Amino acid sequence: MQNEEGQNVDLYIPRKCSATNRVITSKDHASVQLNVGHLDDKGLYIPGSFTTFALCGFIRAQGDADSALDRLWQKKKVEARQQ
Amino acid sequence: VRVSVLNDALKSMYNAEKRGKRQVMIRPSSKVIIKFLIVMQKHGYIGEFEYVDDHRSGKIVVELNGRLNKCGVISPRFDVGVKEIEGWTARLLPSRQFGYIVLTTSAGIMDHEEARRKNVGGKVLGFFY
Amino acid sequence: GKTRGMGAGRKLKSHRRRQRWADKSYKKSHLGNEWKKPFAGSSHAKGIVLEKIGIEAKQPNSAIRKCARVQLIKNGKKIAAFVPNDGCLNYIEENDEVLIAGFGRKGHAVGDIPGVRFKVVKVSGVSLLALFKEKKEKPRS
Amino acid sequence: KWVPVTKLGRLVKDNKIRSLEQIYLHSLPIKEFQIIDTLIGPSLKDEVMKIMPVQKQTRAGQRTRFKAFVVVGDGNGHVGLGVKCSKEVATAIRGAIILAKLSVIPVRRGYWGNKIGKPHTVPCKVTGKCGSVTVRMVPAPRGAGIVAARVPKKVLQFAGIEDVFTSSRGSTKTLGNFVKATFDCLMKTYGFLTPDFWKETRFTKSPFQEYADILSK
Amino acid sequence: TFKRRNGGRNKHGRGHTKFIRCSNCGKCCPKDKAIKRFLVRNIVEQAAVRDVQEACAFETYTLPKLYLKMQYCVSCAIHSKVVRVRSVTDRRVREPPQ
Amino acid sequence: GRMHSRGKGISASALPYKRTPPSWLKISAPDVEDNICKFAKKGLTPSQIGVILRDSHGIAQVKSVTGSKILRILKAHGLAPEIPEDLYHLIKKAVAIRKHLERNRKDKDSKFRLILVESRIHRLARYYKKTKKLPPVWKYESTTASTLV
RNA sequence: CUGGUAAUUGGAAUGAGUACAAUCUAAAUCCCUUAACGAGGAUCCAUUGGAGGGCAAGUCUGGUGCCAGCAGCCGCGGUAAUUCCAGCUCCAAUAGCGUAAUUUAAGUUGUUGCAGUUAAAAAGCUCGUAGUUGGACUUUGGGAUGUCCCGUUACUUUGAAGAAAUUAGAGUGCUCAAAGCAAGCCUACGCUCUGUAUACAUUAGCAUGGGAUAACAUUAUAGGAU
RNA sequence: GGGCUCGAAGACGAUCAGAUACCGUCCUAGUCUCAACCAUAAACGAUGCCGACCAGGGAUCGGCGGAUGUUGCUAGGACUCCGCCGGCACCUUAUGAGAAAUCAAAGUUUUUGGGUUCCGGGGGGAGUAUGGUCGCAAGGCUGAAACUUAAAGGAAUUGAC
RNA sequence: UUUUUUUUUUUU
Ligand SMILES: [K+]
Ligand SMILES: [K+]
Ligand SMILES: [K+]
Ligand SMILES: [K+]
Ligand SMILES: [K+]
Ligand SMILES: [K+]
Ligand SMILES: [K+]
Ligand SMILES: [K+]
Ligand SMILES: [K+]
Ligand SMILES: [K+]
Ligand SMILES: [K+]
Ligand SMILES: [K+]
Ligand SMILES: [K+]
Ligand SMILES: [K+]
Ligand SMILES: [K+]
Ligand SMILES: [K+]
Ligand SMILES: [K+]
Ligand SMILES: [Mg+2]
Ligand SMILES: [Mg+2]
Ligand SMILES: [Mg+2]
Ligand SMILES: [Mg+2]
Ligand SMILES: [Mg+2]
Ligand SMILES: [Mg+2]
Ligand SMILES: [Mg+2]
Ligand SMILES: [Mg+2]
Ligand SMILES: [Mg+2]
Ligand SMILES: [Mg+2]
Ligand SMILES: [Mg+2]
Ligand SMILES: [Mg+2]
Ligand SMILES: [Mg+2]
Ligand SMILES: [Mg+2]
Ligand SMILES: [Mg+2]
Ligand SMILES: [Mg+2]
Ligand SMILES: [Mg+2]
Ligand SMILES: [Mg+2]
Ligand SMILES: [Mg+2]
Ligand SMILES: [Zn+2]
Repeated sequence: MQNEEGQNVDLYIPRKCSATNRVITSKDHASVQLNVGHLDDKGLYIPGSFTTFALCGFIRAQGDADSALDRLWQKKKVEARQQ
Repeated sequence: VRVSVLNDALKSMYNAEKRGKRQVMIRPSSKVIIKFLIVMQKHGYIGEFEYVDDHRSGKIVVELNGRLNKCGVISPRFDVGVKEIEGWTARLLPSRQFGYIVLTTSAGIMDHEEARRKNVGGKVLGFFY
Repeated sequence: GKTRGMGAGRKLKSHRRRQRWADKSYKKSHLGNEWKKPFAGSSHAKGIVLEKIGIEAKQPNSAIRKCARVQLIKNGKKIAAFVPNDGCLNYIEENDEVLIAGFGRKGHAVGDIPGVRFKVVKVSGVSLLALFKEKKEKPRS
Repeated sequence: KWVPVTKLGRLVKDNKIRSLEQIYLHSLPIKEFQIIDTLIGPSLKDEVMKIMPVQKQTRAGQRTRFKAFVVVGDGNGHVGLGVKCSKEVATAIRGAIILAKLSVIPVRRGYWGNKIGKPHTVPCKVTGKCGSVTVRMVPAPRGAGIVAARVPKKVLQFAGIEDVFTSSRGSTKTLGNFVKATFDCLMKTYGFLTPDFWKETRFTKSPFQEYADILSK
Repeated sequence: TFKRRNGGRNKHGRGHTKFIRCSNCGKCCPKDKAIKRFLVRNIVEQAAVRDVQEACAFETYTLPKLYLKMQYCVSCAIHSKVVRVRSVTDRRVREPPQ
Repeated sequence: GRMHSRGKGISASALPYKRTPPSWLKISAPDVEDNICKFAKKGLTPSQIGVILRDSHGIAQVKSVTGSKILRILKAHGLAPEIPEDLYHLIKKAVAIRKHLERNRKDKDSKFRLILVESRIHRLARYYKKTKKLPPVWKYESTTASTLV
């Protein structure tokens, strides 16, 4: 949200679920954030480089977090040349 | 029996979006349904949808962005003049900054903002946001 | 569920009209029974004192509530009227002329007094409040 | 003085975390009220809303305890609610103040129409429900004021909302449920996905990951 | 308040079930509701088995068995202790006792 | 669901997406019409004709080869019955039920079923009167229903 | 220096009243104006309801003792009464305030917008005429540039017309205000053509553009179109 | 017409302070059937019907498709496995609802609108009075008011019993 | 499975 002038007005921008697109609220203590490390040509972890995924409590309580994260990681690894 | 195919389509999309599904199925298809979906897609509330031919009313598969809070039908289709749009939006939409009411006017099926722009009235079909 | 047909306005209107009678307030003001009641739809009524009566207070209280039996002049109906304030029954006599008002709950008993819906406002053209405060004096005749 | 027992408390005491928005972003639980006192303590105000006695029947009579309802807020988008039951009124009030501090949440404020100046009302239509009590907030134009009962009005004032329309259904004379429904309605402000939030989220390191080395000792 | 999902009986997709007579008091009770027990015991009690066997008039003989189906009303079943009052969670268990 | 019961069965035919005749079929449209007319002359209803064609002559759908429905072909040749086949069968069922009830006064189930069947007959007859498949004077009467068939 | 209190002191101010006079007025009266009078306990003396909670205000003092009484409701009173009868003090409004059909609150009549398992509630079951409701399908696109190419109704847009008064609303110092439709410059033997706008108005009727969504009627024994 | 059994009413025997009862004994009407009435039940899932969507799982009834190996049997039937449709239900779960108890429909409801019927509006008076209508009768259906009253009532918690 | 009836009004 912005003013007519163009100033940012919101207190903060909440994160969104990587799978459901839902807004992750401040009291959502079932939500998690995961970093998947990247590997070089020799299968060694490159420090500081990873793909970040966030899951809201709703999807994790449903048990669908595993498959959603698997699909998201597969797509992101295909895009990022991590194989 | 089936009375409003548009209601069934919108309710299926709403339930699927709440469940988090990436795709939903609409059966039977209709040109009113297609126009509603095109209005929704114009504003980024849905992805690509595909019509399936079966030598019958048809079928539609809709991609869901995850941006749809709620889409609904209004029944019966009340008469809405150009001056009643403000009241209808106040009744139905969460805010004046976003959200759309779909009307069927003699100029075609369109959202309420376009109806205000063209100064055309008609009948209310539904809403989405 | 409700009827929603665009051509079903008549049914909705008729259903509301029929269901309004289940409302007690609506039925009271639309049955035309207020004219058969002692006041006949008036805020006040004059009457003649027939007899002083003591009414026992309801549980858990214990008292003798002083009331008067009054016959309304305009229709001859007999009612019980409470006489408020300490010792104000001494200002009432048989065959006296009294102005009667409602007890404040629109035809229902108030407090621990059973079956009394009226109170005395004036006696012999002088308000009971003035008599209680000695502002005025009850006419001798 | 204060000896933090949590990673968040250690970071807040070490000045690594300086704004409540940093904690709100990652949805981290807050289990020490000293965190809130350090972050937004100076601007916070408290108010006891109700002292409610409750009784438990026992073999030798009724054991009475008192329920304290406390509301805290900075009047600038932060508000918290606290409920505590104790034998003594003072102990209950202290516990309620602590709990209200621990439960402070961010409140999103938007514009009714034209977006000039600071936000003045709720961004959208929101509804809260506790027990049978349902509280609905509707955006209102500038100058409309807070159209609400005294309990919701106080809760909204502590949240910094300038004008809003409200409606309530159910047993609003149940003060606890009324205030809890108002609080739930206010919390739901930041959960509604609007078109202005359609932008892709760009994640940032969590405080436990950003300051992992410091917390490693 | 409703305390049993089945309403204390075993009727589903059915209008009426004919009743039985309680084997103890003779009270009428729907068959699907009556507490039914099947008792299979030796005619000769274990105490008298040896004495009866010693007096057998044949080289070999297997003692018969007594078969009885008992159908109780709820009151008699509780009073006779065929069934007992259980806790709210324990009365949802349907398996027979081990 | 069912009109006069609580059944919710969904068993039905599944017409293929292909509307053209199969390649192996070689019969011609006029030939198919000739066989249909012959069967109708022999006293077969359109449903029976279609069943026979499908089961014996390899004609899955008459419309695929002829381009028109069986009843349309029969009408074009002046062979359609005076009353439609489904209404005829409903009336036949009603007549049978009434004949059975004549000797069974205690059979209240048969009375219930007769009420249902006659309601169906009347609704169908009203529809056929609306579409001018029956004369406006047509009326179903239980007393002389047996004459109609 | 800054504030609050005092039937302590001190002089100032003034209208309620009174009254020449003028003014007002058809004639009177009132108002406005104004000679002479008119305030210290400024006796030129403010009342109506309350003080447990809802709901602002006393665990003060005396009397009564489930009596008398209060109390819209919950409750007070049985010998230590914040609740009655009184004194003092305090609170609310204030030249006003108390008491005895109708609106809101009432989403407790629910079209927007209520309920029907156990709170009040779905007919024992099915059929069924009025009523209400009723699946899909018939011309889309580009090129260009509002324009060119390939039966009856509902509904909506626009226009006319649709008494004033009342409502909303523009202007205007009746000393202000409720009002009213006045009025303003300058003292010119006058002027501002002074102003006395504008909006709103269910349904139904009249005229007009649109042809999405709907309703009724029609279709093939060709007796069809040309 | 039947009338075995049981058994309103009734009669006795007990128990009891009494016992017009509970317990025992004998029994009329009834209980059964036919013809004609009656139309009410906690007639209950205390939960209208049609249609759409909506989690998982194992059982089971009917039909059907496929696979496979046996049968003291006559391609079939019985059994085994995998599926589809329809049905009576059950178990787990909340991302749902609810005042909760609970409910996979009592969900998709202040983010309120698929179609349609019935029906409630604090507690009593009262399912009463009156009128009408049906019934041989018993009674059924339709169905008020005067007046009275601050609670009655639902779910759940602790204690006491 | 013999028999077991009753506890003035208000208030704590
Ligand atoms: K008493
Ligand atoms: K008392
Ligand atoms: K039950
Ligand atoms: K049982
Ligand atoms: K049916
Ligand atoms: K079938
Ligand atoms: K008060
Ligand atoms: K004394
Ligand atoms: K005293
Ligand atoms: K008081
Ligand atoms: K007999
Ligand atoms: K007997
Ligand atoms: K006894
Ligand atoms: K009967
Ligand atoms: K039941
Ligand atoms: K099954
Ligand atoms: K008392
Ligand atoms: Mg119980
Ligand atoms: Mg039954
Ligand atoms: Mg039907
Ligand atoms: Mg079906
Ligand atoms: Mg107070
Ligand atoms: Mg005293
Ligand atoms: Mg006093
Ligand atoms: Mg209600
Ligand atoms: Mg009950
Ligand atoms: Mg009930
Ligand atoms: Mg019922
Ligand atoms: Mg009927
Ligand atoms: Mg349609
Ligand atoms: Mg006998
Ligand atoms: Mg009989
Ligand atoms: Mg009944
Ligand atoms: Mg099977
Ligand atoms: Mg009532
Ligand atoms: Mg006794
Ligand atoms: Zn028994």
